Amino acid sequence: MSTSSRGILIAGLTNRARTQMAEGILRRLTAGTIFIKSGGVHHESTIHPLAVKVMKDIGIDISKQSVTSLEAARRQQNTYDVYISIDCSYERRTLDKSQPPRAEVRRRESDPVRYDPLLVPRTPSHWSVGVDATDVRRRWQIWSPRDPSIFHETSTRKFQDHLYEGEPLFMQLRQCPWRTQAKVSERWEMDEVAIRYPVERHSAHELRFVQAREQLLQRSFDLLTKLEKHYGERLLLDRALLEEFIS
Amino acid sequence: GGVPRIYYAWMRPGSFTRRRFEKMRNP
Amino acid sequence: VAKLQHNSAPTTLNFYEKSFQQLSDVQQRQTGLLIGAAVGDAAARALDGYTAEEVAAVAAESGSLQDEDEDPVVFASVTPREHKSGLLRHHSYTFYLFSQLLRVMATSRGDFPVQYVKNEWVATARAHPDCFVREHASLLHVLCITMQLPVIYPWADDSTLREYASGFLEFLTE
Amino acid sequence: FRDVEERRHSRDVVNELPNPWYDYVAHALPFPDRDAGYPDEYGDLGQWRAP
Amino acid sequence: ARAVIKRRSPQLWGAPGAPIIRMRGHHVVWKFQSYDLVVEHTHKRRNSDIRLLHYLGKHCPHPQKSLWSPDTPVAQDRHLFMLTTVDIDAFKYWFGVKRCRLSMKPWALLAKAGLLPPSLTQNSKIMPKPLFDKESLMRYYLANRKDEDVMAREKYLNYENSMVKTEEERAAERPVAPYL
Amino acid sequence: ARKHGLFYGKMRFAEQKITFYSDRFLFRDLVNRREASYANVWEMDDPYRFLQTEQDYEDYWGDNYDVYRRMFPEMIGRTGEPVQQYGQMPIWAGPHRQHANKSEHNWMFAEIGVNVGHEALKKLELDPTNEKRRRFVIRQPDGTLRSAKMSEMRAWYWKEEWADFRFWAPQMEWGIENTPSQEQYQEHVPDTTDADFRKQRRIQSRPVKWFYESHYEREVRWPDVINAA
Amino acid sequence: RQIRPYYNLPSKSEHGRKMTGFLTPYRHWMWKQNELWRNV
Amino acid sequence: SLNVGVVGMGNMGVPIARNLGFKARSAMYLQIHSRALSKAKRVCDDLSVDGATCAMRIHDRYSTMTKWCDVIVLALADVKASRHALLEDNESLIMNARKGQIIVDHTTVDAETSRECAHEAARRGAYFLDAPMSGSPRACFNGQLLLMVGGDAETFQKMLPIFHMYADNVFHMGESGSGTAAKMISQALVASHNAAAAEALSMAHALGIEDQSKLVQVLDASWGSSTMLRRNAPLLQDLIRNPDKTPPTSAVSVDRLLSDLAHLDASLPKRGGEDEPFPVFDAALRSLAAASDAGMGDRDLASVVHYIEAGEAELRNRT
Amino acid sequence: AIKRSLNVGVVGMGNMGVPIARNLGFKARSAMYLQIHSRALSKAKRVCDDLSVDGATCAMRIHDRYSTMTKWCDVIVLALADVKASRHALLEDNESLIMNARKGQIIVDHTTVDAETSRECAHEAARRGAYFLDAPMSGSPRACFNGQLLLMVGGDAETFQKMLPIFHMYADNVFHMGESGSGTAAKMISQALVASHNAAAAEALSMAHALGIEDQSKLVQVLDASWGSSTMLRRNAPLLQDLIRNPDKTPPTSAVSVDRLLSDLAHLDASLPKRGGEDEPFPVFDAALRSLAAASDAGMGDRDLASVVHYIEAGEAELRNRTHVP
Amino acid sequence: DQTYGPHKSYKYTYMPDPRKLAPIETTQRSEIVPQSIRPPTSYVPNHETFLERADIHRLRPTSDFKASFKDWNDLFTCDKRQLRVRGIPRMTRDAIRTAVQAFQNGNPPERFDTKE
Amino acid sequence: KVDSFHANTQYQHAWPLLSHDDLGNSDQSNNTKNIMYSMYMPKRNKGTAPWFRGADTYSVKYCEQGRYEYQRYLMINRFPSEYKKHFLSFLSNIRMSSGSATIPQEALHWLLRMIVDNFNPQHVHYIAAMKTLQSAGELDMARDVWKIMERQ
Ligand SMILES: [Mg+2]
Repeated sequence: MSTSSRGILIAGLTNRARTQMAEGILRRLTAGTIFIKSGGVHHESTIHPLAVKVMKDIGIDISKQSVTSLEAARRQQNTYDVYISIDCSYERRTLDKSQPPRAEVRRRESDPVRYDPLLVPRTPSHWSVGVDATDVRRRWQIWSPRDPSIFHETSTRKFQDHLYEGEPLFMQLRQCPWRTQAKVSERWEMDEVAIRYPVERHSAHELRFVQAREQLLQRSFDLLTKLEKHYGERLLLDRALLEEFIS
Repeated sequence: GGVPRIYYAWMRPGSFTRRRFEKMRNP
Repeated sequence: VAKLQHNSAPTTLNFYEKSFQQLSDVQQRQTGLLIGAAVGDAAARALDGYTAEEVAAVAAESGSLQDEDEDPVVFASVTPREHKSGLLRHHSYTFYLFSQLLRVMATSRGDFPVQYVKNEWVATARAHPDCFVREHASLLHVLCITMQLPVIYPWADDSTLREYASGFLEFLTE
Repeated sequence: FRDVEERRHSRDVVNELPNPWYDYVAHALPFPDRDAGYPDEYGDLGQWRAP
Repeated sequence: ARAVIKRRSPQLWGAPGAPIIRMRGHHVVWKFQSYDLVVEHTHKRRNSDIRLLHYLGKHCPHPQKSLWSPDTPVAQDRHLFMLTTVDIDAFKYWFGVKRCRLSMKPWALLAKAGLLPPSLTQNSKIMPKPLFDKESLMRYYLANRKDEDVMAREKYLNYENSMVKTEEERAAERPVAPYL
Repeated sequence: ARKHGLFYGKMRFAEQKITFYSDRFLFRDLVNRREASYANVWEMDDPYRFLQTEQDYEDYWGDNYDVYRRMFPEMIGRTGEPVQQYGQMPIWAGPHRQHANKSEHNWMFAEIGVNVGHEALKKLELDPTNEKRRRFVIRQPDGTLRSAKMSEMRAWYWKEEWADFRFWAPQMEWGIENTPSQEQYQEHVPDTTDADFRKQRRIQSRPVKWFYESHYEREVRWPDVINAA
Repeated sequence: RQIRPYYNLPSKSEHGRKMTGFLTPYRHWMWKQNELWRNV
Repeated sequence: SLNVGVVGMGNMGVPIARNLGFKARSAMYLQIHSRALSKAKRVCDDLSVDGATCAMRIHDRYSTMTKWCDVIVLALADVKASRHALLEDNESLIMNARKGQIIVDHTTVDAETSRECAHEAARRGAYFLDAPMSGSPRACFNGQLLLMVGGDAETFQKMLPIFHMYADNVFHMGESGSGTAAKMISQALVASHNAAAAEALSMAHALGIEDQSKLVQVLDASWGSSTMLRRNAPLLQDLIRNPDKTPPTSAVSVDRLLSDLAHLDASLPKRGGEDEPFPVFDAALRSLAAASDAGMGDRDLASVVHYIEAGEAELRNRT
Repeated sequence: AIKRSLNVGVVGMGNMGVPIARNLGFKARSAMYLQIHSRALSKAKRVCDDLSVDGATCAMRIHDRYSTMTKWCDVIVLALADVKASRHALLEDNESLIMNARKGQIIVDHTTVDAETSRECAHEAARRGAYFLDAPMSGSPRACFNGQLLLMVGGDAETFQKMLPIFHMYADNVFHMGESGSGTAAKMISQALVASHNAAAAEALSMAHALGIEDQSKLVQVLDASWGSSTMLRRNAPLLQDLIRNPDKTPPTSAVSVDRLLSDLAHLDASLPKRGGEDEPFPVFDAALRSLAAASDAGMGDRDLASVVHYIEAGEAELRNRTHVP
Repeated sequence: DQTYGPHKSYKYTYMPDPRKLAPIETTQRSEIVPQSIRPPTSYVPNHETFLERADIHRLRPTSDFKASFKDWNDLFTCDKRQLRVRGIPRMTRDAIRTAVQAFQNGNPPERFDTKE
Repeated sequence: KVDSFHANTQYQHAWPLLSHDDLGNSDQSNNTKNIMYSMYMPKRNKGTAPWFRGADTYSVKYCEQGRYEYQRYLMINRFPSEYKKHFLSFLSNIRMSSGSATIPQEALHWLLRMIVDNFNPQHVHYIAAMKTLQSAGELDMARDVWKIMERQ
């Protein structure tokens, strides 16, 4: 039967490795009955070859999928029901995107310096995420010097003063505070796996894809169990992946 | 007035611009 | 020559990659004695204390190279044994006194007496007594410390270098 | 809050570098140490008031 | 302390109050608005030719393009730039010796420069405020407290003076055998 | 770059200067500098010997030569200055305020004051071997405090829009007439007993780690082990 | 500015202000907590 | 405050009363009426055994509901029951309305019924809002319903905290009679987009496209995208590639759509002068009617892919 | 075996080819040599003039003949207006790009064509040794300026992997449909859905005006909350409300037209198979075709699709005369 | 064929500044600091209750704009520009934004109504 | 349609290599045929032209000089009542007790600012500085005061 789910959005920053593996897991468990759209912000990439091989070890072929941003779905943002943001932790996040991630803040329970759990609280889980790093959209603008209002020497449509006029095709990022309008909005904290660190073997870089695969198998099982209590239908139609996951 | 400030350097006899003007007004 | 912008290619692979072009031909050799000892000591850290047969067992147990992976001997993924104190899990005890001498050399802005560095060297030996008694007054440990001394003036002769290093060779053997 | 911060700052290897903005004052005298050329002590065109 | 109080700008403890480091603006549009980090009084002196104590610098709140990106490409070089000039020595003189006041926006601007810690109002809204109880604080204090003389020498180096001569320098400062 | 509806000119000289024929010493300086200079410089000469990789070759000669030559007027052995980063002061509030330094843009801060900001002393105030160097800092959007580049340091002064394509300083004469003597530098009579500013700056440079282990003439020795003894 | 919460002591007076500055001991305790967090 | 009275207990009537009992923390009074007093007693017991924070009353007649409650909310089954309860009864809610009362009708009714209800409520002095609900019963239990309120603007602004207790999307269409038309237009667009998606996937199978999983990903990023295209396509793939396979029974049926679409032709003006001033609407209606009488009325809306040509059958032979 | 940049040419400076050329000129930083073709050299000179004045990151080169465009380019990308222009530029001309294709060239056709044209193009390109991709684009020129276009590439998969860094400079959602001709069929199905949803939104706003709903944006929010939302409805509903409430108002001209959509649906009907020597019936699609034909027969086929509405019943008049014939 | 420009030995015929052709990278604040939303507590269960508790000033009629918000998340995701779009005056939208930012920092709107 | 009208009415093609001037000048070895045009421009400009002092260098003496070598010896005389006032003020600033508002190093500071402000420190100032630094246990600072007295 046709499900009551209007769609599933999987948001990311690059749509390269983690969101492509999450689209392949969720499409197998739902047996393709739910429309699942995996997207990102920076689409100028291909699917990582280790993401295809690791998913091939289960029996899922995500090689037919494509890297595609969410810009076609931002206009239809209120039409989808489920929104998933796969994004790295802000304590582990690095902007250079070429180094191994930092260490998180450790707290005491019951040599890294551990903190007190009352002096340093741990961002309580009953709060919801309003704006994530995957909630941006691209904004292309060009200030052309053949416009006589931009060519004039007293004009603020330039990012300098005395060098030239205008600016050729600069890109800025907006914010999309519309993930709270969705019926189910979750955020999945996973480390970046699509970028290889300084010197590291191929089996060690592939092992991070297997660790990111088992986290995506756990989070997709918890998501579809939540969605079965939201709609009221059966969405875990294929449990051949789950019998290897529970056992 | 109607003349610019570079007029005496532009129309100085023997210069490149004055010879170009004399060749333009009389081919 | 230039490739299309694809797969989020980085501009530079390191913070100081293009800063090495902004040195002279002697300053690349001055920093090469310093940074080159830092790279080699960090690369051979995981196989420290291994014998000649145990190093060959590391290269034999991993025979999978995709021609972009480097040697498994360099920056090995093996498990260390004492596995460490705090900062010494990436560099040896000989490098801890090397980096402290470099920190004094950078702040002294030139040549400096031995007494500027005597208090920082004995603090690590007080903190790491097991690594101190293994390496003190040995030829390998003393030579690695005073290796960075001709960076202060590389055009010096042997009479100037051995006289300046003689104060450092006394305290390392005392 | 001071002791935990000073312990993690002493254990940090990145923030042990010196900072010239934080470590010292470069100059505290009211006059600069070398001549920048100024003053001129003479008049020029269009200036009637001298001295 | 007036009969009819100036309703739009109230202050504390009369005029001229404590010196304060402020970021004053101009009476222009936002597109050409810049800020002056200045040292002034609590009440602004409008009856003087000296309307400020010291001028610490200028901050431009509009982001500029990085005109120096092909010089040496470092990490995050092609981002925009916020240009500010800061008088370091005058700030440290008016902060330590004269003990000025600070508004929150110059505090945030100087915390961006590495001169000060981040301000009290720069809240991480994901981390709540701490909760204190004296028993855990006493247990942590008795778990690891410093020595008395070590703490005294740390305070002496941080607050009193930091250039104390060693014995090897006292042996060099003393005169020699023609006078000794 | 030429605009449409106006005519341009050409500068006869880059600077309003005094001639070198007016004095014998300026004439000798010009002849000695032309001795130490090329007549024509090409891609293979000693001022272009720092281009050791072909990627640096294509970066210098391609699409940024107008920027790379406008960095420094005289041809030096490089194009700029190496970038080094600074340490962050400890924030006693801990991880409550560790987010506040990371921002959107780069925050560039420059120094001013009585000692700092003179156009006549520009190459001395940007000298990295000057202990009173004009302090620049740049906070990256990821919170990193780094120093400024050479063009970033020269952007805060007046514009210097000329270039020297001849003089190469390793070609200077040093054996016949240019002989700097140590006795000429000894005529200033720099003494440590008559002035103690150099020793005080050396004391300010060295670490103060010894002050806490003073009671722990007494000289500092290695720690004696009782387990091995 | 000193905060006047709704659960302070009300001054039932038609000749002045309707709320005093007399707190609750919970307000005293949380003000002490905020005082310590500013004291750091 | 104001007293609240909910009338009608059915498959969709009871979670509105449950959410009114949950969210009103002893601020708004709750009264319960239904078609039978035993059902009202049953739902009041069900509200009482699971935790009730406010007092609730049970009534068998509309007279005490009018004299006690200022806000009345009706969620009934059919249009005839709503016409009986609001107007045709002797103890009617609108014919015996109090001045200042607010009567909201959540039943999917005609436009003339809503016009007569709003006119007689304005004559009595009360305020009548028509807000037909769209959503699932479990979506009503979780608190997500779509409401299109028609009536007065200040009455809509007074009813926003009450509507936000059991519905997240509550929009104001404007004058009364326009709230009941929005559901007709929405389900007409649902039927038209379902027929368009079925014929698009039939043409996709005709053109020989074997990969439909990448085709819907293309079509969702195009200008011919719709939510019904995302909804029906994995079922329509199996219904086209296996034509002997019977369609599965779903919650929303062909008769459930046709019961609302049978209000629209009665709510529309005279069409017999041109005989078809709505081509694709009746083109979808004929396919739904051919799917209804063939035995597939209780099954899913994707069953019209086998009766695409039969909608041509009332076009070639009737002309 | 000379280490050099890729020679990339754009054939046709029209409604969509000019933002494709501008995106290739801006976003390719010294990685390609850009070539620009047009029938008139002044148009290519104007495009290169605007690209050089606004500031491009690559060098550009104008062309007037297809032979120089064939002998210079490693990659050729065609963005034309009509199927006749693309069939002339690819197959029918003497200097045409596919008939004179060199060994290893890649020719991508962004112009929406029929199935047999792309079939013969890919067949003759494979016979010449070159590669042909058909990738019909979906989007507005403003969406092409923002880099968000829908591409359905048919052809080789390795050629698709090679052409993805060029496709990502002007298009966002780039899908690989499979063999040659699949992207053309995807474009045909997408434009059939465009026509059907346009007619459905047309009759929806006609019902909204007939039943007394004044505002249209709240109806759009209600339909976005319900199952009755579509892209064409949200695109057309202000223009549909302005045309229905002002029944004498003339519609504005847009980038898409009635005649372009009718030509694409004619390509779809020519590519659709017949069963038993007769057409397969499709009621809502034929009704949208009748409305589009009635809108185009009134001479307003250059304008937007909202111009359908004033001829909706007129399309039924075209049925009734076809009823009146014996 | 011919290259654009009469020179044909230059890559750029108009010869702009090479800093004009340098790219501009960008990073949103949402990549730096996230934005979280606190759930409604028992003191403020709704958003109209939140606007009623923030109604303190006479010239800040906060409780008069209950219909200008959809729910709690719509109240806590709107910035000052979206409050300007919805038709709220300057002092009222400043009061609403400061009350929301104080509730996000841990300070609920518990202040005395200074109207009477 | 808005882009087709806005053509390039603003820029022009750049100067080629070995090009001439618009006035006819050129960069050759013989500059007798070329002329200057600074005398045709207006004499004073409100503001700064983009070519105004774009390449202007200063002397080598400015960057080869040492510190504090430009200061000439100026005899700043004043009234003897001002002498008494400044001497009493410096003696009071030197003799400040070391509490939590004054470190003992200020006893060395106010002597040094006495010499920077061109005052001659009397013997009572040296006595007060040495006694104040000896009472706080700063013996090296007292010897620094003695060395300051010897260097004067
Ligand atoms: Mg995708």
